[PDB]
Amino acid sequence: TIRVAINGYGRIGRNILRAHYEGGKSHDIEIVAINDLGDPKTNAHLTRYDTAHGKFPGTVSVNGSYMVVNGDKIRVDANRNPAQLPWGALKVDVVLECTGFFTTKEKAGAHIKGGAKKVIISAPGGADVDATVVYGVNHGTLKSTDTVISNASCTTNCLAPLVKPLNDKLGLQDGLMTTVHAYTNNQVLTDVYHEDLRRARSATMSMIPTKTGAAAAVGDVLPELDGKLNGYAIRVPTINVSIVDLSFVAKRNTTVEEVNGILKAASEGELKGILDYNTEPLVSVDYNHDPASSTVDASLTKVSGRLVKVSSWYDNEWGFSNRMLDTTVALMSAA
Amino acid sequence: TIRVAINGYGRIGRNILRAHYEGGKSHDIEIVAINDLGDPKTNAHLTRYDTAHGKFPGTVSVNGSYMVVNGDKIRVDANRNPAQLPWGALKVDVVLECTGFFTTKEKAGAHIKGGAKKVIISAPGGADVDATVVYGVNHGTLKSTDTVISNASCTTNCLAPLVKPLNDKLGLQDGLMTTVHAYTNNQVLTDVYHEDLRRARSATMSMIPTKTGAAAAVGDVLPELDGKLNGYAIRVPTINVSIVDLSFVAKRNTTVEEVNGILKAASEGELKGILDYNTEPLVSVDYNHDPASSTVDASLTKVSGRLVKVSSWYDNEWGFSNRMLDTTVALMSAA
Amino acid sequence: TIRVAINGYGRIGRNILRAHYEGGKSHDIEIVAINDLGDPKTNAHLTRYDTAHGKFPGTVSVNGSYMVVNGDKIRVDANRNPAQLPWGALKVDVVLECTGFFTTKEKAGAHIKGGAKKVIISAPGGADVDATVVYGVNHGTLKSTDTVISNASCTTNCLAPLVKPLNDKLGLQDGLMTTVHAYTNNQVLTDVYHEDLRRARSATMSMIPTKTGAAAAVGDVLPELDGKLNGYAIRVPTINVSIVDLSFVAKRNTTVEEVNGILKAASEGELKGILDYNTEPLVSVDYNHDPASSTVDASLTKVSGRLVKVSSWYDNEWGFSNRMLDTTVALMSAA
Amino acid sequence: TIRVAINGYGRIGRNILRAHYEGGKSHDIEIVAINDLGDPKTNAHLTRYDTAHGKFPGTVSVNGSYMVVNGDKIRVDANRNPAQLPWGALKVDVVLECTGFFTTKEKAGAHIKGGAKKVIISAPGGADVDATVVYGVNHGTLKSTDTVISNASCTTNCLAPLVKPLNDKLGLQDGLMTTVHAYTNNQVLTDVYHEDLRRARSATMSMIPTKTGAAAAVGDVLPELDGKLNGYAIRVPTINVSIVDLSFVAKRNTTVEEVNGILKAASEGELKGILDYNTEPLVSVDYNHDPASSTVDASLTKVSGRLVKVSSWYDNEWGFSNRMLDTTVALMSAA
Ligand SMILES: [K+]
Ligand SMILES: [K+]
Ligand SMILES: [K+]
Ligand SMILES: [K+]
Repeated sequence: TIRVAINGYGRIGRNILRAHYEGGKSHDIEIVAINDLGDPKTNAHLTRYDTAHGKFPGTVSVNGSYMVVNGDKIRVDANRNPAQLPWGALKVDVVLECTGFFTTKEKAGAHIKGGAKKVIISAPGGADVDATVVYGVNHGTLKSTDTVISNASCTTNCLAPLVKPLNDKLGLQDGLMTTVHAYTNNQVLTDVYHEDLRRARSATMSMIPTKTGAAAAVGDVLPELDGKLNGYAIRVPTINVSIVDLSFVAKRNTTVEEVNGILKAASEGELKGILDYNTEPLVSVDYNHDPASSTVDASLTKVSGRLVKVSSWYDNEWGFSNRMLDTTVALMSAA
Repeated sequence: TIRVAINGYGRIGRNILRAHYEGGKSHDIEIVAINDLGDPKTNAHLTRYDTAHGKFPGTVSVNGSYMVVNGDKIRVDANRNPAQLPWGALKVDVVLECTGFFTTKEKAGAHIKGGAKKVIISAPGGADVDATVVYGVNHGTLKSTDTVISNASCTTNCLAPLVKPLNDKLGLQDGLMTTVHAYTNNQVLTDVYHEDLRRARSATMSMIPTKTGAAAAVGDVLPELDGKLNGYAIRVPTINVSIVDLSFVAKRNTTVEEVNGILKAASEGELKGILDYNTEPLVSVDYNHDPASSTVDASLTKVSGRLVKVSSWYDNEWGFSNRMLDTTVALMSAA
Repeated sequence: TIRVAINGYGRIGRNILRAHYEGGKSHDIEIVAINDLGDPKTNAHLTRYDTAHGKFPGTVSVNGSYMVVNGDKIRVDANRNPAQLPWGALKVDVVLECTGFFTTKEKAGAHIKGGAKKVIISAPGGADVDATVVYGVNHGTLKSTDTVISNASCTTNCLAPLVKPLNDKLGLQDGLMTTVHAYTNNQVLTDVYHEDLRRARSATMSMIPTKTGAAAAVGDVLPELDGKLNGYAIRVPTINVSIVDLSFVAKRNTTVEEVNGILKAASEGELKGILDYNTEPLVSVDYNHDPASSTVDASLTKVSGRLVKVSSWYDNEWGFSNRMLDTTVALMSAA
Repeated sequence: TIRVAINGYGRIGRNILRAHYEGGKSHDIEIVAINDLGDPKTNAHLTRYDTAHGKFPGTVSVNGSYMVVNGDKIRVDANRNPAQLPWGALKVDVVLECTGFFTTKEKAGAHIKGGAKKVIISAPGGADVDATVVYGVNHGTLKSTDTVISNASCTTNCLAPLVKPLNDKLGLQDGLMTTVHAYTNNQVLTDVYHEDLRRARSATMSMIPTKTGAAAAVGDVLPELDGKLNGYAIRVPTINVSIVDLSFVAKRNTTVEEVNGILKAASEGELKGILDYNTEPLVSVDYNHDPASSTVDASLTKVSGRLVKVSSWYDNEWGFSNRMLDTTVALMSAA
């Protein structure tokens, strides 16, 4: 069994915990501790009830210094400095680092002082991390000696599984992405100070362009495409679920039928359970609580010369939460 | 002075009337009559007050068989058959056909039997129309012999002013558009029967892919690009304002600086007052009630090899409304 | 077993069918036929997928002249005239009349000429109906001779279970209700002609006062309160779930503790399964897909002298849907 | 001239500045300084453009240590501790305290150490404040010796002008209020930690009950009604504009016509420019940017016995912003 602790019990941390229990604990992982500065009773209530993901089907109680989930006792801690946390005493294998304040190997190193063996950052990492992984695409690069890695971003986890089979079988010369994306808690209800002058504007009333590193990051996970992809995001008024719209130049002449056929074979083979393929006339809400990293909408595929457009749906919370569990097992199983 | 009547006083007709009066009657036009089947007191109320476009800054009174706007008496009629309308007796030069029921020349010709000289359809027309016009791009195609024309669509009026200068000064091999678009009254509040199984789903809770012919229609306006463009729409939860996202393959090597430079020059020259150019960090609500057909957002332009992305904002109601007035003048001035 | 047909397969009809199957067919009822003018493949699609109520957990197939739900074959018809429908040949006991076009006994009686035994209208009925029922409150008024009845409205089914115990155990002199209510498809996305000048305005951007007869209608269900209640609705930007806010004058001195105690006792006794009682800090989305007619929010109760405020949550679609099944059984069991 | 400084240039502070300039500087006030910790260029941009209130009609520049509005140079400061601000050197008469961190006379006293003469808190104050004022209702209580006062809340400023003429002419025994209220930046986009377990829930998807002190606070401004009013708020998915729904027991028998007549005479007399009276079929958006404290919607008035319901619209940002200017003049003019 792999012993995990969660640092930061915000949305990402809660959704990782719910994905573990709702899926019947199918990974050989036990969550043994959570560190968060909030009231444990408040954090238990937000585990039981959610707007986007509905009611948790199991049981949650607070009992002394523990939160008890489906009978499992999870130790609740509250310290700002990971060097002071009892990770060694609790025999923690992997800390899932979910606060956003420890995104370099230098900073995530504090968990190592606390006594944990390894760390997975739930976000893009600095240049000093040991690896950046999209599960299903490059988790094979991991080594038993890696100690701090990044699980990339929600958007990179949708785009990379799309790009890999297309580059392998057809060839991608250049590509430009737009992600039409749900709002997040980094945004605002009504206009107020923000570091990003566009995100300072009401998220509920507008389409809001914003930067994304996801297209450039595909170069970290597929080095053969470094520098060949770029793009941006448009934040729109929905609570959850997003879509990648990828336009690319193919290395040879092709058709809608060939492009869709490549993606379909990949969803049934090397990328089964990560990349899905759909032909039904669905809308974004139908993908809420869908655990896939990427689902191709086959009806939207277009080809004009060597210019191709493909589109893929993703639950930007739930896909990524499930992959954090997969990457945990891969990291601890690496030779 | 050109005497104008409006057939159909829904959102399109009311917005044309409001654009005429709010802009200070800048066009040498008088609106002399409106035909509509609804209660004139309800239609006056919806002229005074709107959610998207706010309160009309002038005055509106009902007085017998007239609606009086800023002192001008406008005759109100109610007849389903255009051949029976008194266009001849009221000396109507141009009918703006806004009902959606008369979109071919064979059907719209009924207005001419009623006594009008010319008809402009506020939508894409049938294969039998005399012309399809995007004002600023191809209004010079118009002839004094033309009697029934189309003003194209809101999306075609955003896209064609972008592609004209880019094709002229650089060259377009192939292109694919996504328009991220505000919902309209063809959609639904909560799921219910619809001819389109995606538009049958709540407009307020999802991103909803749907077809549009606007990219292909650029071929009617710019014959040199016929067959080289295609695209689709994604409907999202906003009440008004949309964005065109165009990905295209250039005919030679280029840069972000050159692409933006071509667009800025066109905005200051031949397309002044139709294509605008913006470098500020704005969001969709800032373009509400902006009368431009197309505003390039210069900060969003990307280039990867010969693959280029350009993005342009449009008020999908107000830009089109103002162009209907411009096209009226062009039709009556044509040699 | 009671054989049931549904006339009108809009949101009301689909939600009745879904309540029957999702609850495990708890009522001794079989749905044998549906009459509707729309394409059966579209109606099957909208059964499988909904925005407000999510994905149907079972299976739906179209197969000739049948829609097959969890293996049960349901005959699909399409005829505007109920007298021409084969209710006699299919041995239909009760027709649930859900089109909105047959709300008097004189009109709904056409189903009986078609061969059905009984009709229940899914809305307030005309002055000629045999009864108006809020299940749990007055279903004991029903007689074996009754043939066409009304199930009242969604709002009346929330209000009447509150006022019955309060009048019985304390006494109500006078009362005034505001229901703060989710939008419906009678409203609009952006302003356009409507018979009601307030509902002509965008539902997504405003609070919109509108009339309702639901408070006065309590007099049909509880004759002792006839003339003592009135009220109105405020429509707000949510897709589903509403709240009744009732202010009333008690017939004697009282306290918050006594008022809440009366309601809690009723929820555990005579109104069990119809009126619920909640003390948790929840919000409207938590009551989506809750089948209760009325849930008292105990934390909100206020008393100032003899003036009392009580507030109650209701899923305006799902509570009513489940009550239609309860009322079907009561009608066929009446002595 | 009264010399004013603004402490906190959030929404309340910006809207006070805009109300001064947009109204043509009709009060004899000059804004001489702003203290805020943000980038002055960002704060200037948010003065030029707003989602709810649209574009500022004037000019705004940043020039060294000043923000220049319509030609007026306003000194920009940035210090957390008001004791260290140069209010004395700048000869400040009144600080408009808009941060939410100085809501007691004890804390607001730091501005007095800085050298300012007086302070008005833009919010409910602690028990130690010299006065709590609703302009038009009780500004007559102010004395030349008062140094720290409260302008009450947005909701108290709507409710008090409603209650005063009704209590004066008819008599109010007891009253209970519900305010159906726009969301604010204290709330969240998607569920996240909050001190209030209901405000921790997405503001865009739900009706959210929450506490309000506004009804009890009417007792501070009209001591004859202390203890006779109570109520709560329901936050709903709109960006701005709210409504007070007041239910009360009148001291004698009355009618709809009498109640409306009392309110109409008050809007034309003692409360002119503070309480307005409307008979048109309007919705919340039509009241955006309306400077009144309270506008009675006469069509909504109901009477059942001695039980009365009256409803009043308020722009919860703009009404209050304009009253802050009125209260400033009253405070400095007091004998
Ligand atoms: K934020
Ligand atoms: K529709
Ligand atoms: K409608
Ligand atoms: K907040």
